[PDB]
Amino acid sequence: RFLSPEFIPRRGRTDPLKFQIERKDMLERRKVLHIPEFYVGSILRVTTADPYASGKISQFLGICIQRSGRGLGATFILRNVIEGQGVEICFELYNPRVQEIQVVKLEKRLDDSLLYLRDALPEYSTFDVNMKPVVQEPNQKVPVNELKVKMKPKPWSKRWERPNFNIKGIRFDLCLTEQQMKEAQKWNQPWLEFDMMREYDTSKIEAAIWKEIEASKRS
Amino acid sequence: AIQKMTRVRVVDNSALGNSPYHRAPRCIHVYKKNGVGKVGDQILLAIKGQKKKALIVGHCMPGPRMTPRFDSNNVVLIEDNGNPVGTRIKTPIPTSLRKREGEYSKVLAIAQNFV
Amino acid sequence: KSGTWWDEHLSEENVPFIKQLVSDEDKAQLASKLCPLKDEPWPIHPWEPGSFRVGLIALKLGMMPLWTKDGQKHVVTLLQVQDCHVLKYTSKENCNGKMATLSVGGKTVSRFRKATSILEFYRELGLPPKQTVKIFNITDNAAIKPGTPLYAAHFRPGQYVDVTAKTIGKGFQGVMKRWGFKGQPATHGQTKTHRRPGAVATGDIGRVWPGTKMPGKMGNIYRTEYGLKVWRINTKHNIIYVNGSVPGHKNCLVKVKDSKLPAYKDLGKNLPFPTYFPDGDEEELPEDLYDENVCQPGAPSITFA
Amino acid sequence: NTRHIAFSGNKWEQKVYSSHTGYPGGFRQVTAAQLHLRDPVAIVKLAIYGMLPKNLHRR
Amino acid sequence: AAPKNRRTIEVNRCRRRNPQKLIKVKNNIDVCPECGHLKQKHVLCAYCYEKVCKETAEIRRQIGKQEGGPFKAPTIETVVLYTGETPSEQDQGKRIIERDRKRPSWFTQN
Amino acid sequence: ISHGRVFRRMGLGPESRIHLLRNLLTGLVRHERIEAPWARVDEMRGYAEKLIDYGKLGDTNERAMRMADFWLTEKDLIPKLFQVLAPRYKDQTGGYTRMLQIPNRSLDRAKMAVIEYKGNCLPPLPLPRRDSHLTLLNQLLQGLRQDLRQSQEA
RNA sequence: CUCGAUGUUGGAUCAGGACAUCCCGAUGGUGCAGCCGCUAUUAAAGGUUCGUUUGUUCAACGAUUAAAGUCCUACGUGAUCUGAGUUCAGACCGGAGUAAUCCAGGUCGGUUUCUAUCUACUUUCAAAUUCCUCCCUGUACGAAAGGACAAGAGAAAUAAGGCCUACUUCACAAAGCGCCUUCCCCCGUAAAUGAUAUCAUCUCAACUUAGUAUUAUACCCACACCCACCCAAGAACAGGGUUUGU
Ligand SMILES: [K+]
Ligand SMILES: [K+]
Ligand SMILES: [K+]
Ligand SMILES: [K+]
Ligand SMILES: [Mg+2]
Ligand SMILES: [Mg+2]
Ligand SMILES: [Mg+2]
Ligand SMILES: [Mg+2]
Ligand SMILES: [Mg+2]
Ligand SMILES: [Mg+2]
Ligand SMILES: [Mg+2]
Ligand SMILES: [Mg+2]
Ligand SMILES: [Mg+2]
Ligand SMILES: [Mg+2]
Ligand SMILES: [Mg+2]
Ligand SMILES: [Mg+2]
Ligand SMILES: [Mg+2]
Ligand SMILES: [Mg+2]
Ligand SMILES: [Mg+2]
Ligand SMILES: [Mg+2]
Ligand SMILES: [Mg+2]
Ligand SMILES: [Mg+2]
Ligand SMILES: [Mg+2]
Ligand SMILES: [Mg+2]
Ligand SMILES: [Mg+2]
Ligand SMILES: [Zn+2]
Repeated sequence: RFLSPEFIPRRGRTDPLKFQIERKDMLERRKVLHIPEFYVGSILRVTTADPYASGKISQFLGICIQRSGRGLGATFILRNVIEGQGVEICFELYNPRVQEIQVVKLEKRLDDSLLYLRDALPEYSTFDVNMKPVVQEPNQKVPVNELKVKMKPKPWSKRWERPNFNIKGIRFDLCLTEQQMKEAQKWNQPWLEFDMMREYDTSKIEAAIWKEIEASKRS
Repeated sequence: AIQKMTRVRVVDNSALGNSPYHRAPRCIHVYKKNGVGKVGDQILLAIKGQKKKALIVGHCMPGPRMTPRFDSNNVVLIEDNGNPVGTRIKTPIPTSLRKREGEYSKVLAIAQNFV
Repeated sequence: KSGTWWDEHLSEENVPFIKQLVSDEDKAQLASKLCPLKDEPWPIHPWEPGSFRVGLIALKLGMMPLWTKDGQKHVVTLLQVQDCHVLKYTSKENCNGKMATLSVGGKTVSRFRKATSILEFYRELGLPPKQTVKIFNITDNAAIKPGTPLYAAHFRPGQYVDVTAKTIGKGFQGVMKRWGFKGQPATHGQTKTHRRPGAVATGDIGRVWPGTKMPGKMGNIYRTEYGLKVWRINTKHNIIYVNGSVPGHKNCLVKVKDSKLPAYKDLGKNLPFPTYFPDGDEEELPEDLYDENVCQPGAPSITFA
Repeated sequence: NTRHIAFSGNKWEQKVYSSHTGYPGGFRQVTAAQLHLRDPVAIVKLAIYGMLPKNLHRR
Repeated sequence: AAPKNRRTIEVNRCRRRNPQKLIKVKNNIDVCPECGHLKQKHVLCAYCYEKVCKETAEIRRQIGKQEGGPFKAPTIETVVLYTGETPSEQDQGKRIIERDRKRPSWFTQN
Repeated sequence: ISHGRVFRRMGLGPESRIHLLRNLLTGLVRHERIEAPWARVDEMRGYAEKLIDYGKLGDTNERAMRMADFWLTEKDLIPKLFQVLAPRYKDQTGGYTRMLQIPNRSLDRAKMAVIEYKGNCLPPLPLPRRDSHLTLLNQLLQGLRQDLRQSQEA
């Protein structure tokens, strides 16, 4: 039972009525535009209306490297290498300009963020603009790809080896040395994983959100 | 995005660009009052020891939603009259330039890919 | 002489009983004021040029994106009207000003945590106390009897409004954050001077001019945003979707009034006057108004052509 | 009838009342006519204040 | 920066004896209904707290005497029994701490 | 500008704060009643409640065992936490600790409070108790309540 | 006036003021056809850029802009900062001197203290300036080349005041690289009727008009619940909530 990440409010001091109304608008838009299920790593083709374009319709295919934002305005970033030039486009889920969203391939990676594909080799970010949609059998677990990419020589856009990012899909043993690994193992915070008060429940909130979604489906 | 001392990459098939040189192309003027150049703006480049005008067709800085973000500061060499130096732009460029096509019609004509 | 609070001497049995009593009384008082036109209404004059009506006190719930039919994204702020009532009317002569004034209350608060004078003032009107009371300058023809409730339908889409609120206080702040001073370089020998004001005046005057920018309290004052467009009205939860941001943090009371800008002048002819009366209205308004150019969620995907 | 005072000559246009708000650029000078229009009881009050002794009893 | 002139005793008195610097009168002082000593409304009575602390210290000393070593925390509950008291059905299966005194009136055997 | 900063700055750093809270929590788990400065004794109350929640989750849970091993410096208290502390509050869904302010410390005049786990074997602390129902105001309110109930049932 | 000490060149930050105005504003003349200009009156509310070598103030150069204004303020501002220069003790080169030593000479290096007693000040609460694009219009004008003004619409930059829905620094929140809003004028002259002076005359004649704002309006405004707890409120104090006081 998949709940979209934008359907979980961030911890704060906001009146739940605003979240309720935003969710109502989100569902009333979802009934018109079928937003599918996808994760960070799934291949998506997005077809959108656009002025000043060939046929006023623009289609972009790419891998989802980041999903961020809650409520109306949630965004996902698609990256693809076209003619040797990497292009990343940020698409809003509930923008009326979006005409169709299609999951060409549904899968998951070892990390919740794939921003290191910018510094990775172009082979791991190159995808065919015209690829046949794969078949995902119903009532099946989402596959978890374990492709550990190879990175370009340093420097990188961000210090991916530091524990704060906590990346498990990069060949650090190949792209780094023992001394570099030891130096990176200096910002580690072992107490962070054991700080109990820095945890968000999401259980009751998710249950109430599912109840409201079921009510919207009924009506 | 693109400002003074910014090393840009020339993407059209011009003779002045796409040529070996010890130095790299570099912006020296952005022709904008705020001093920051975006997609669809004219800049001045010191390329091969010469001063030339260029149009910004892509930058690495994130911008508005539903817009492409490239991995390099891609520019196309043009002239004062508004005509490009090259005759082919294989690198994809944003479709947002079709609003400026009133002054970049020839550039968009020589362009081939629109992302 | 000893400090006292309402539940200091109450026992375990009487602690919930008083709370239940006061809650029921407040609910009854709020419900009893739902028929202003059925309970001795004041005369309802038609709109005339150069007439000003009353405003609202709202709660800033948050912000939300919106998309228009021209393919543009605008951020709006949701202002919720909560227990807004007219409390006091002052005539032009007694106003000690230029025009008559009307008092509007905001969020309901506990009677225990208030002064005796405020409680005895609200007892006569028969309403629960309001957290904030604001004063609106209105013309004589827009007089409204005290006790009349107010709702978000008072404002209609296609109208520009002004929003006044207390901004997010930031405390004692330095010059660089408070006024935007460039400061001093962080290298090249600078000694204990990176965020300091520098020179405050000249040596000839021998003093500092009044109004000189110096570090001090910042962020907690009344600020007004002028000319925010009302994109959408939700009459079920009494919510106004106002264009742009408004001063103040989340869950704060703000004053919403008609815009005073000369461009948006004399545009209240089609607006309700003096205010919207749901009890007197026979054709109930739809749940959401959505203006004209707003892309409704149920509308089909926009196709530029 | 302080509003109906009469000035000899062209004092309504020549006589200037000056003040300073204390802030930079806050030096304001107005004519007698402008001051009279802004406040019809200001000219007589200022004249009496100027003619009274410069001590603590003047207030 | 050095002072320009010595500050006078009049100015010193005006600064020192300002009402802000004067000690304010506390109106939260009340009388403990049990021990009769003074207490604040939001603070526990010092007399009763010290009594409870002394009794707790004695009980903890007895607990440590029974344990007889570090890193020895019993897996069962604990019940404190005073003189002339027998283990109860609830006390069954729980470590018994024997106190050589009469049970205090305030220490109600709940 | 500290707005929405739930956690305060104590100790030599974040790790020092974590270690101080861990020591206080271990002492609380051991003795079931400890007195400490008000801020320090208030910061780890939520940590103690969540530790009891993990104990309820159980010793067979790997995450709960890891959390107990971390937060309990003395390893003899982990069996205690998983065997007696959690079943004691099994019925309760929360509120396992009582914190009460005490007179200020003698030396530094610091704001002190005592925290304890409910249901301990130690002698009960004096507690703030409301006035008896037999007082004048309470009797008047009881009469008013009886009259209102009669009116409602009429 | 100060040698019983009044710290300087240039630079950073902050700017105050004068107009003898660089632009934007309003007028007269022209050797003013239009576009560019020149000159004179009025206007100081707003603004007047980034780099290369030089310690530079300045000058030279490359690219823009409407503009890259002149000065005063202890050659403003070192109890806010810098020390490249000048101006100590070391040393070298050229010259003068028998030598010690010296130079408007050149060149490398060379400690920049202070815990604020007093005066003054610490939200002058909110009307904004400019460029560009389309149209006007290839119109007025002009032999052609060339080529407007006024009005309207739009989009930007700077400045001020706010905010976190999206992006980003990051995550109970603070921020910009992000988003929203921003409303009056400014007086030189140009003209009717009309006397002294029965014409005529814009008037320190009486008088009408361009021609003016009592700068309009907005904001702030109830107060012995306050022991205690919480807070988007805060150095303390103060403020808001507790109908969330096991
Ligand atoms: K001297
Ligand atoms: K001297
Ligand atoms: K003095
Ligand atoms: K004449
Ligand atoms: Mg980077
Ligand atoms: Mg050369
Ligand atoms: Mg604050
Ligand atoms: Mg800086
Ligand atoms: Mg030093
Ligand atoms: Mg330093
Ligand atoms: Mg400390
Ligand atoms: Mg002296
Ligand atoms: Mg200035
Ligand atoms: Mg002049
Ligand atoms: Mg000087
Ligand atoms: Mg110094
Ligand atoms: Mg000085
Ligand atoms: Mg030096
Ligand atoms: Mg020599
Ligand atoms: Mg030197
Ligand atoms: Mg050296
Ligand atoms: Mg100091
Ligand atoms: Mg024009
Ligand atoms: Mg005539
Ligand atoms: Mg005549
Ligand atoms: Zn006692």
